[PDB]
Amino acid sequence: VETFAFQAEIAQLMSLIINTFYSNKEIFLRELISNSSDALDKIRYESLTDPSKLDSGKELHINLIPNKQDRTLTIVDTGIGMTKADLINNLGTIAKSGTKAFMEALQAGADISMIGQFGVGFYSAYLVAEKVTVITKHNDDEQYAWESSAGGSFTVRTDTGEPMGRGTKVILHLKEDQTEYLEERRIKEIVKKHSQFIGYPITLFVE
Ligand SMILES: CN(Cc1ccc(Cl)cc1)C(=O)c1cc2c(Cc3ccccc3)n[nH]c2cc1O
Repeated sequence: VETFAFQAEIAQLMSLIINTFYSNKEIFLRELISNSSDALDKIRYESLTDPSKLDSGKELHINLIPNKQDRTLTIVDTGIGMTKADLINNLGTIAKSGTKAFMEALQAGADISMIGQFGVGFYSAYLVAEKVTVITKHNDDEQYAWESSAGGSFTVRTDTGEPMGRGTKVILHLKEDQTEYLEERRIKEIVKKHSQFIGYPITLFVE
């Protein structure tokens, strides 16, 4: 298990998201689904020049899995996945410019709902989750588990859980007062409102 500090600006954006009063929390789902969609476009595109890239799974989809007992909402995709270099350094470097532009936009009167336009949409997960666990598998690498409860740090470890072939799985450990995102009618209403035109099947699992 390796522990890493977030870049100062990312830690700052996460504290802003956790501490600001903002009732329109549902926007987190559209952001996560959008990231899943981008990952699926990436593997779909790469497979046109190299079909062997689909040997770790042909089906390109998104699964929404609520679990009332564990108090979790899982977003699973069969996209390109991420390498250790994406998790640790690469994505953090890009997030720096996006974070800065977003905070600047917020000071100038922009809304938290515009987070996605700055490429930092993922951090809206902290409107509803006390902890986020990300399981990922890229064709060129091993299966990894990324994790953060904010507080300025994240961990990366090799995942010795059930293999997932290829893709990314986002496990949202919800805050006690955010259990409405475990309700079928609530998730359906959110998907229909903000994610109706995603070019991949979205299956909302029932309990
Ligand atoms: C290749 N991609 C697409 C991708 C990558 C980076 C970004 Cl910033 C956006 C999209 C994925 O595997 C991927 C990532 C994410 C994230 C962001 C993230 C969380 C923790 C650690 C790292 C990144 N949320 N939901 C996702 C779903 C995905 O399929």
